[PDB]
Amino acid sequence: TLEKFVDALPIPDTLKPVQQSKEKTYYEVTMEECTHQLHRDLPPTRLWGYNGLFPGPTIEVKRNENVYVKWMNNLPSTHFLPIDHTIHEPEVKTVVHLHGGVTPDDSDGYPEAWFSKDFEQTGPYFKREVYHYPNQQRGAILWYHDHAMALTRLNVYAGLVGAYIIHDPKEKRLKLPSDEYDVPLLITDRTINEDGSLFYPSAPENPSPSLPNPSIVPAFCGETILVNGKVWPYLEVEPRKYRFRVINASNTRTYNLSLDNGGDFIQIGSDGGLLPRSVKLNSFSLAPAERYDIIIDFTAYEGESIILANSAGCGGDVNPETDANIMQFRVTKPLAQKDESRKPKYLASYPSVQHERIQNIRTLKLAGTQDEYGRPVLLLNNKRWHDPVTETPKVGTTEIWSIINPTRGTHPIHLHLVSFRVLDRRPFDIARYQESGELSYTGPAVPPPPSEKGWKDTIQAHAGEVLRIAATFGPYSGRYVWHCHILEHEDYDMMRPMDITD
Ligand SMILES: [Cu+2]
Repeated sequence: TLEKFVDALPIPDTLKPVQQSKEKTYYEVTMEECTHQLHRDLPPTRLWGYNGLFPGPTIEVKRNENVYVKWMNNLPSTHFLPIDHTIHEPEVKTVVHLHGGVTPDDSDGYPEAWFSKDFEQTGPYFKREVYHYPNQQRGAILWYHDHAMALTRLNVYAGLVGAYIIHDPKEKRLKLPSDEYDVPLLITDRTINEDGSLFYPSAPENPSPSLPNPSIVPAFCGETILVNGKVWPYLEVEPRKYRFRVINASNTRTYNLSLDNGGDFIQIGSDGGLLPRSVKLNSFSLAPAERYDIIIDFTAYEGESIILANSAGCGGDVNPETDANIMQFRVTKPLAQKDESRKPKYLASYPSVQHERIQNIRTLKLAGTQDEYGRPVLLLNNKRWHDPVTETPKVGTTEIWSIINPTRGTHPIHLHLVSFRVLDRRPFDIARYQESGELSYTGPAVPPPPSEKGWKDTIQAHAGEVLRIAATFGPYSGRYVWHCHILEHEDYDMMRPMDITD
């Protein structure tokens, strides 16, 4: 296996606007096939990258900054990963979703608003080439990635992911670590062939001859872990406080992170922004598309090498020599200045200060069926993506969504547009629910832990539990989506339209 910790962690450069004035900032980002070396001992890997970079450039904006991004497809007309034509026109379709963005619907990256190279062909919901992000929302770590219908798992795996940070100047007074000391960590698992090329399965193992070829698989677990486009990298840090924006940009894999010197993380933020109170943690779970905004204090660890370790399995127990490792910090960089940063306990208002009336309660089941080839098709409420819309909240109203998961694993559920509150999780009798549809609880409700007392947009719905969240659907109306963020599930067919009506 590749030798761990021999390449430095790349820090993606911050994108510079093509045009900028007090009234508007305009960016251009072009999707290109490109080659980059992913590890010291591999030949360069062919990838698809935003501005030909993997990951894409980090975009940084202010709260309320009037931003435009023209996302362009300059990719080849043929894909390089295995396309399964039986699950759903040009072969290569792309569209960019700013994950976490409070965004007008035609700029949200709807799966059917895709475009081919140079916008030659566009999907039925395409309206515009240049996307608009008003950023009228809390400071937070967002990220952007491909969202095209039936191809998201392939386009994202090819390398189409990047970070986007909204800075709210009202938070500057908190003195959180900043600038060179505020570093995004985009984690992506991959399997790489000897010749350096990416490997993505063209079918399940044990391929019944009843399967199409290629065939979609229900989950992808990569053999190697990359951070910011390098396999098991190291980062040299100064012995002081750093802020890390940790993003899970993997197709399926969930991580459970810790530090091998027993140090703590101080969580300061979740998907939707700063938590009301900082939270000291020895470990945390991070499923696909979730973000943790954390401080690590290396002050007392000068000279040490500390591994950011992983204990979550993917298709099996973790292997101590490979996927149990994410990256290595080396506390060997001399201090450039006094550490004037802080790790305050009091960070922001509690979401619970809000007292919205509950307009509606929706009950949603995570289910599925089996196709003519014997494969599982995962479905939200047993509806297909193409079935008539059923999730139709009224603009400005607040709803409780009750997500029932009778399946064997966790599904990370993402709602577009909004961030929401976690109310509680409660275990139920699976067999009974499956036989009769009756929901019978086997224990009391459990309120969220501190890490989930703030705002979330992608939320783990564990097996054998009902998860309740509360969301206010606004400020925009229109057609969005909600879906599982295991990409292999999303593309077949665990995604539904969401109409916020006026
Ligand atoms: Cu799922």
